[PDB]
Amino acid sequence: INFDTSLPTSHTYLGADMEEFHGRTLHDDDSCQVIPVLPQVMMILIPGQTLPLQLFHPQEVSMVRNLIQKDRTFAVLAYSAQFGTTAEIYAYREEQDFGIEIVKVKAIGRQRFKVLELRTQSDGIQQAKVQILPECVLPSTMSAVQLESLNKCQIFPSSYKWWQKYQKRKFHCANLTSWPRWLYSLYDAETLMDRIKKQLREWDDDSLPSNPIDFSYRVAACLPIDDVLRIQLLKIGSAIQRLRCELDIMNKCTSLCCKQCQETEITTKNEIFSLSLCGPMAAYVNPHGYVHETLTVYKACNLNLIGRPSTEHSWFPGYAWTVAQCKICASHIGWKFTATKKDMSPQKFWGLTRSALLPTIPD
Amino acid sequence: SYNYVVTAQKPTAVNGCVTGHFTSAEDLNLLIAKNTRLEIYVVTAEGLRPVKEVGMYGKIAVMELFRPKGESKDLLFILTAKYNACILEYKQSGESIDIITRAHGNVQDRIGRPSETGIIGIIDPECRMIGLRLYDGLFKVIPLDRDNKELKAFNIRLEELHVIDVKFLYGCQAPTICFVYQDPQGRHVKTYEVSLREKEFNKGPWKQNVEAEASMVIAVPEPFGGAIIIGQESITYHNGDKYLAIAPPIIKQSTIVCHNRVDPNGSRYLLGDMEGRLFMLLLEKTLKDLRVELLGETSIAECLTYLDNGVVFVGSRLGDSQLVKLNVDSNEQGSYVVAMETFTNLGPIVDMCVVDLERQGQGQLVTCSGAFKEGSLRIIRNGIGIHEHASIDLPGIKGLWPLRSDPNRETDDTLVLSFVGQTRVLMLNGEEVEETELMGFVDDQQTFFCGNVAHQQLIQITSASVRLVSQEPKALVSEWKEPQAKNISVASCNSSQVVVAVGRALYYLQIHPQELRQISHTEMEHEVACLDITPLGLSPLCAIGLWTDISARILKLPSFELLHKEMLGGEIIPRSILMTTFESSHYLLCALGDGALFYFGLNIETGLLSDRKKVTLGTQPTVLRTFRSLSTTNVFACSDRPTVIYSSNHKLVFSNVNLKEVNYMCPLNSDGYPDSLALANNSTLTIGTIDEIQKLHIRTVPLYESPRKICYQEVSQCFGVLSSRIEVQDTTALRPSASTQALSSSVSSSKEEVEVHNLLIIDQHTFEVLHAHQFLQNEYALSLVSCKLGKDPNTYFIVGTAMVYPEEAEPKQGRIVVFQYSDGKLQTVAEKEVKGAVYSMVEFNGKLLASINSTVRLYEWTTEKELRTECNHYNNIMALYLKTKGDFILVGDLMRSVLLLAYKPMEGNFEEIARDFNPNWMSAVEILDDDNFLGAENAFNLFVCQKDEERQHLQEVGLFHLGEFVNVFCHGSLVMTQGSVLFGTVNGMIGLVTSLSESWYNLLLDMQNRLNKVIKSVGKIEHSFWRSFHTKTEPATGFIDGDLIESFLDISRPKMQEVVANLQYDDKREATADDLIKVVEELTRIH
Ligand SMILES: O=C1CC[C@H](N2Cc3c(OCc4ccc(CN5CCOCC5)cc4)cccc3C2=O)C(=O)N1
Ligand SMILES: [Zn+2]
Repeated sequence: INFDTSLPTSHTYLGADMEEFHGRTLHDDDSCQVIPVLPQVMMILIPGQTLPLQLFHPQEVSMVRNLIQKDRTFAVLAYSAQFGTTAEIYAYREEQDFGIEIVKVKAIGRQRFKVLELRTQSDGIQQAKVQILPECVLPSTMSAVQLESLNKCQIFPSSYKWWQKYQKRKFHCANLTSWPRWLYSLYDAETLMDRIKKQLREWDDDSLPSNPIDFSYRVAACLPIDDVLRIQLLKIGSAIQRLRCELDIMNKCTSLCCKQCQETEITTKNEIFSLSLCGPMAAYVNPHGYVHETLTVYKACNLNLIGRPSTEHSWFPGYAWTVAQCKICASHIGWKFTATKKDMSPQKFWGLTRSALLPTIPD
Repeated sequence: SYNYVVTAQKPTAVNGCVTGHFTSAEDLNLLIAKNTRLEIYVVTAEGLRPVKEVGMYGKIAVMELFRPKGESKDLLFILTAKYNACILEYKQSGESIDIITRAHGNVQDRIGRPSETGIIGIIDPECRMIGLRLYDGLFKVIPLDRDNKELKAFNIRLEELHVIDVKFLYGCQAPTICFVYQDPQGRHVKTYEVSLREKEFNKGPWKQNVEAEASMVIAVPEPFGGAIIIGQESITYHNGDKYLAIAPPIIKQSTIVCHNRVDPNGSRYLLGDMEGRLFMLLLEKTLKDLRVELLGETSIAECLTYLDNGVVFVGSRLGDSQLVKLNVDSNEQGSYVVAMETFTNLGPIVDMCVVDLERQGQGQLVTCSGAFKEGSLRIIRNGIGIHEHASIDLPGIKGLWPLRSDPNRETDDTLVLSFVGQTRVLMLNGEEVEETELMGFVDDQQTFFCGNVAHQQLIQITSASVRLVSQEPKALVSEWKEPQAKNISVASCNSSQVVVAVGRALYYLQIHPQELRQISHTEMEHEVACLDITPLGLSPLCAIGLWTDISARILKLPSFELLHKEMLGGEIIPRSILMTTFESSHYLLCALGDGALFYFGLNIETGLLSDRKKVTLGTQPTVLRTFRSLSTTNVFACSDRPTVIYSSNHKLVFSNVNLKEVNYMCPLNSDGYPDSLALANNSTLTIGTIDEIQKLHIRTVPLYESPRKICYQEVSQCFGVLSSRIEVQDTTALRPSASTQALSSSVSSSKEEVEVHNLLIIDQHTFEVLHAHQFLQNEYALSLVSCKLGKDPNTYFIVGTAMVYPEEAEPKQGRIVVFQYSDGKLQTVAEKEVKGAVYSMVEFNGKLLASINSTVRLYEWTTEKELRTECNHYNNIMALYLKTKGDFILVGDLMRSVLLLAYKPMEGNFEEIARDFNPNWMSAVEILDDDNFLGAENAFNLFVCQKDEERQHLQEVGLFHLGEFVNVFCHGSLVMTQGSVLFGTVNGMIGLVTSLSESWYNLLLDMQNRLNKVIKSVGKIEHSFWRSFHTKTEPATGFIDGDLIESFLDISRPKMQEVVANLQYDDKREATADDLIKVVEELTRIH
């Protein structure tokens, strides 16, 4: 591999001269907010997830332009709605080329919410009154039970033998409770994050968020799962339960299929790999403003390639895209990507669109 | 749901121990912290004199003594876990002791991340201020200006976000703090100075990359000054330009965790290992070097305190506390440690079970207690105890009588014992008992009564006759025989008045000098069974019980004419009858051969027996007997289940006596055994003192390894106990343990430190380890049950297990092993390999329910004697907890997610009924009933989910801050409100939960509030704050603090009257003090 893994996350295909905004707006826990709603966008946005957009209808063009002046956040509803996630605009681009109006933004999801009201304005744009959900944080399993003479030894110096000494040191006071160190380790953020980091290391070498919340929302976005589980993960407020649930998904779910036919194996977990710094999957907008969450894999099967390779609007610069569909039912599964220069590696790969996929556990 | 929580047994684990001059300046005190309790002793030569013990509405987290400028004696600073700060003073006002609160306030910050090294609290040696490291990036300071009664205080930002330990130093121009910290470079020590004047840190005297794993800090006193810093491998002194360092071989073994200063000088320190090593560290001199001696082995010390005279208090959390004696590096032997005294520490209670051990209808709790050598079973029994001073093997005793052989000594010197057709006399001189003759008393006849009588005489009443003997120059001075030489069948005598009875007839004699004169005669409608004639000089009546009409009766002074005549019912006869006086009233008691005891109020003038009540006390026949217990009379009911009978506010009480059967007893007041009892049974005479009130009594069984689960198999007359010893790799033991010291022994035939699991089999009566079965290499025993399955009559110990490898995070494999204990050994009756860890198991309607990772699985027991699956239930949680009631099943994970599954016999599988997911750490759960579920959850809380279409959500009906960490709940009760659930705890506190009717809940809730107005609270901490469910912080609900309620009885008579002022009460009307007294005393008798 020698492709610039940060080229994808900057979304150059939108144009690379966008006015940037120092991303920071965080509403108080359990507060209420009136935030506009992007029409025409159906996705379950995860905190931390970068969301690119292209907007045409002059009501959309207006209220974005307005948002640039005033707070920059908007609501991205998760549909049948009750729950959603805020998205802050961090880059703006006006464009009146070829005669016609376009606005291009790059938002980033920030905070989860509960919907309260949804008065849709006479301009045509919904305005959602919104309850900001708090992000449940619990202390260590040992914090309550801990011996006070053994408080002094809780911080350590920063290698599988290291994790045993960590487990022995951290959970020594498990002997006061009715369970072992190895059980308490299974609910330990740090142990759980490291275990997830090993499936992440084989997709591939980096630095990721220290925080259990942030980490958990980051890995949530890597998972090619259906819209209904995505919501199960989102509703889970505790980061520890989120990390365990993510470990489960990652171990159990191993094939991926055409959501429509229900029985045509497109690819496997073995093939998943990362060309984005974000991870193996990420949201990209197409020319018409349809967002696609596209999981990059090395090999795919039972896809037919129609049309001819094109570099036009390609989300991965250097690569050209060819449309791929399900051999059986014709469903647009994604795109085969192919190198334009003969020295690039990898030479080819498939980018498969999340909505068209369906993760399965075998037998 | 309406629950009542009460303490059965206060926490026993020590978590702080300080010395100083608290009670007087001239007294040396030892103060001890046991979570919410504060014990205060005075050190003596003889040992530790207890003085004042108090509770707090708080978990003691800091405890330091200090003496601010111009105070006669030391004041105590305490800070709780909820950030309740107080300054306390000891106040003796006359003959009463009180802990008054000089200052108090809550030192919490709204925004704050609590530090990873916990609360740290420190006072400078001038007593200008108190430092509190509560949160990262902050240092709270409370100045000790005497006007600061509200403990108003400022913060100072620290740069260093990861502080390990911290002290205040000695010998400085200004108050100066020294501390180890950690940044991404390494671990260093720094100092600042502290200006109250500026509310800011100035940079201070010195600094230093110290050892990777440095943890402790010690302020050296003023002869030198400076700071000692302990780690894993090193011990480092530090000062301005002076610096020493050592790394002796002797401590690189286990980490040092507690220290204490031996002399004000600072010459010597005591160091505390994590495994029991106790070291001295000597500062050799000026400051040349540091020597470190290894003194000996103690209980695993949480804290240490040198007391003077070479005595040391060892506070422990994992085993018993201790006083130990040190010796100087003596000419003949190296400095060594000796255990002087032991104090019980039940916790950690890791598991327990309730057993009716004595067969008496009286539960006994047996706990898995302690860790790592301090491991133990503890047998906790409720009752009145007997302090035994002498024992004598003499079988077949039928009666006891004390007697004064010398008429001008004020004290018993004789015990008389009757046997079948035979009388014996034991004389007493101090503690020397010798059988002897008593001239005038016959010895070839069975005595029915003897003792002192009026006009300087002794009387003996045999089956043959009524002999009467002179105190002086003993000889027979009188004898009374039955007209046709028939045997006296029943006897009863007092000061001046005999009433024998022959068959159906009964005569009535009186005692006058050198003559016993016959006064009455009479007949009786059936054969006579028992008599009493107790004065309440001479008694004007006589009680009887008879053989066929099965009836208790009163009679006249000489006539013998019926005065009340109550029928008692059934086919069994009376065995004893007793006219007695409790409180200031009069009663008649009467006992049946089947164990039943009936009592009646008595009228001495008329004879009217009133208000019959019944109670059943141990199915063998029951002899009743009067004794004195602190300027008042009780009754001792000798039976299967011996029992004392007192009267608390004009309603009688039946405190059971903590002994295997007593057949006869008498009081004994000798010079060597003053204010004592003589108890006899079938084989033994015992002499002892007796405790006034009931208490909990603790038998200890050391295992010298960690016990982990326990259950009782009644048929085998023994206990299953999962245990766990530590070996080190060769793999060899560190000490002999229960599992390596068993009679019989075994190891499972197959499919640096290491843990080795066993199933012990321990005798019910003797607690000998009979057998120790060792599980596989890498096998971790998790669950244990003792049950019968299917059509099989045999009873099995069943164990769930998991296979733990350090490579493997979630265990992929485990076993369900069925065992039979039949010979002295243990037979593996069946394995069952399973693709996961068996966290729990439970006997389920004659089948075996068992959690395996996320799966709940039901197994049936075949006639082929194998486990066969019926059904399964995959969950989205890990089934750590499993409890059932009938066909209902309760599942829980560690994160307070709970499910409610039901078995459906018609459908073959399990169905979900209800669920609740609410992220918090859960340590134990229990089924209160079909609808209600008790649980224990993070920051020492209890909580109750209730059951009651889209009503498969569980309503949260209960919340309460207990202040203890519950490991185990278990249904049972230690006495002979609805329901009883006992729980064991990490500090060895034991609690009981019961349920109330709404009416009672509402009353008692009102009364809590009335109580909280009236009762002084130590740190001036509000009871509501204390019991608030805390992590969120919400008021407690659906839980009555029974400890609070019970405290009503300890308040003064007017404070009661205040508490009940205009309180509506049912029967409503304006209630009295005595109305609530008898309610609260009804509530004490559930535990
Ligand atoms: O890596 C990838 C994988 C393929 C993916 N693409 C290309 C694409 C198209 O490609 C034709 C095309 C490309 C560009 C335009 C230009 N605009 C500007 C705005 O006004 C309308 C005209 C129009 C049509 C046409 C339709 C859909 C897609 C689509 O999903 C993608 O975007 N980047
Ligand atoms: Zn298809």
